[PDB]
Amino acid sequence: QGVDPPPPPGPPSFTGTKLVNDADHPWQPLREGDIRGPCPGLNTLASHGYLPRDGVATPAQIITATQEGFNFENNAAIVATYLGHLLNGNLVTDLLSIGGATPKTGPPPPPPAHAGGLNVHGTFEGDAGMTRADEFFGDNHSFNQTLFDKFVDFSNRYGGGFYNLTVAGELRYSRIQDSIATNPEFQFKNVRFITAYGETVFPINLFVDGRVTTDRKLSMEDAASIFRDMRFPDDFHRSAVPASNEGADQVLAAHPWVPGGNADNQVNNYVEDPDSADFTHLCRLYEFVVGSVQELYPNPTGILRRNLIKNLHYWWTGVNVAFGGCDELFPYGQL
Ligand SMILES: *[C@@H]1O[C@H](CO)[C@@H](O[C@@H]2O[C@H](CO)[C@@H](O[C@@H]3O[C@H](CO[C@H]4O[C@H](CO[C@H]5O[C@H](CO)[C@@H](O)[C@H](O)[C@@H]5O)[C@@H](O)[C@H](O[C@H]5O[C@H](CO)[C@@H](O)[C@H](O)[C@@H]5O)[C@@H]4O)[C@@H](O)[C@H](O[C@H]4O[C@H](CO)[C@@H](O)[C@H](O)[C@@H]4O)[C@@H]3O)[C@H](O)[C@H]2NC(C)=O)[C@H](O)[C@H]1NC(C)=O
Ligand SMILES: *[C@@H]1O[C@H](CO)[C@@H](O[C@@H]2O[C@H](CO)[C@@H](O[C@@H]3O[C@H](CO[C@H]4O[C@H](CO)[C@@H](O)[C@H](O)[C@@H]4O)[C@@H](O)[C@H](O[C@H]4O[C@H](CO)[C@@H](O)[C@H](O)[C@@H]4O)[C@@H]3O)[C@H](O)[C@H]2NC(C)=O)[C@H](O)[C@H]1NC(C)=O
Ligand code: HEM
Ligand SMILES: CC(=O)/C=C/[C@@H]1C(C)=CCCC1(C)C
Ligand SMILES: CC(=O)/C=C/[C@H]1C(C)=CCCC1(C)C
Ligand SMILES: [Mg+2]
Repeated sequence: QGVDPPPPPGPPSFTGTKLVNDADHPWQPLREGDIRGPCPGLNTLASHGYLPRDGVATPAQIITATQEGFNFENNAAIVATYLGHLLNGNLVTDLLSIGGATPKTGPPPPPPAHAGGLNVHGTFEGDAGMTRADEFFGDNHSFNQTLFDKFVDFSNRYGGGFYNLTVAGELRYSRIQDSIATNPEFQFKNVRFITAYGETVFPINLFVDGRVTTDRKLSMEDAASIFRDMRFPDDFHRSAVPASNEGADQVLAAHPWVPGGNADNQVNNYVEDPDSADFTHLCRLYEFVVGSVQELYPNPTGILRRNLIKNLHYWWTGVNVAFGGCDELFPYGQL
């Protein structure tokens, strides 16, 4: 009939570096029915047992896992997790697939809600990723070796053979250009415009060993291990401080860009969207998403309504800090 979803965990008691690739969290191969998706972070946590190995977890489990495994900062964890859950999880069972559809998330919600997992395209997951191809080309979740080869190429050209912040700036812009030129459904606005910059610095801030204090840069071996194999480097120690999107601003400034998309189902036809969220108008992202949730859940009642209200509030608690103050919306009133 359903779960009563608890408020998100706070920060971990211990916030320093530590061994995360340890005896209690061994890499193991996929079994039948195990789910993996477009996020190398969650994928690696699932394959080392920080998350359930089947790739289906509660919001609370995702938050604690991203903190324990990578020292992902608490508010950033709350923003990403409840965003993913509101749009893509099952609010009644309190379960989110880190990939595609699975019976493991329980009885489906009323359409047009889906609980289809992080693989679902168009409101959260979107285009111009580093190691995943645009959904237009048929597969938005699998590792793509051609794209990884470009990641290596750009690390060679701009980072001495390593991925660092200079590489991130160049690669991000170049991936946007690829999508403009080849993807007539290319969209780069709202949630995706914001997340696309953060994702490019997560490899630097979270995938580089926390014992590296200076000149933080990711080897291609470590990159392949995580992005392709869902495996922590040997002896991997997490970031020494909670972290998330530090430096994303510099990535944007290296190649200024404006939210938008290819119009009228044509390539090389990128038109700006002045209504989209951007980095000086973050609250629009909050409003946009609450709107999206209303489209998914036009008239909820009972436990679904109750759990929607709670999850929306949980998300707001993170958003309010991360976005620097947003007026809470109450599309379903109060409890
Ligand atoms: C990601 O990874 C990449 C790769 O590892 C990393 O890239 C490094 O980035 C830093 C800076 O961001 C680079 O270091 C800087 O290089 C600047 C450019 O250097 C060239 O030009 C220099 C300036 O020449 C002057 O003088 C000549 C006359 O000789 C004149 O014609 C010119 O007009 C000009 O006025 C020159 O000095 C330099 O040449 C020396 O060094 C090279 C080795 O690269 C050697 O071959 C030469 O023989 C010579 O010894 C070069 O050709 C440079 O301007 C800059 O200088 C500042 O720092 C010094 C040292 O601290 C200060 O004392 C000085 O006041 C300057 O302000 C500096 O050295 C570095 O080279 C990059 N490395 C590579 C491999 O590309 C990114 O940073 C990473 N990203 C992140 C975020 O970490
Ligand atoms: C892994 O991920 C890569 C990258 O996303 C995927 O490969 C891309 O595949 C698409 C579709 O097959 C390719 O797009 C097509 O490009 C053609 C020409 O592009 C040239 O220019 C680029 C540089 O900008 C070169 O890199 C490239 O080699 C080409 O020489 C166009 O002719 C195509 O457009 C036609 O069809 C569309 C669809 O309706 C129309 O809108 C157009 O008007 C037109 O008629 C098309 O866009 C793309 O170039 C590939 N990129 C790379 C880097 O290879 C892989 O599919 C994926 N791998 C696996 C195995 O899944
Ligand atoms: C906390 C909850 C998290 C959620 C819900 C989440 C969700 C997602 C989603 C949906 C994508 C795909 C983006 C797209 O195609 O548009 C993605 C990409 C990514 N995530 Fe996560 N993520 C989370 C945490 C993390 C953590 C902790 C890390 C790093 C340790 C991480 C690193 C990345 C990276 C690097 C990508 C880009 C992959 C690529 O472009 O090749 N994420 N994430
Ligand atoms: C929506 C999302 O996943 C991430 C948002 C970022 C956070 C958490 C803080 C500052 C910059 C951003 C607003 C892009
Ligand atoms: C913090 C920020 O700028 C954006 C972060 C997102 C990205 C990049 C992918 C997974 C996690 C988020 C959904 C928070
Ligand atoms: Mg993507």
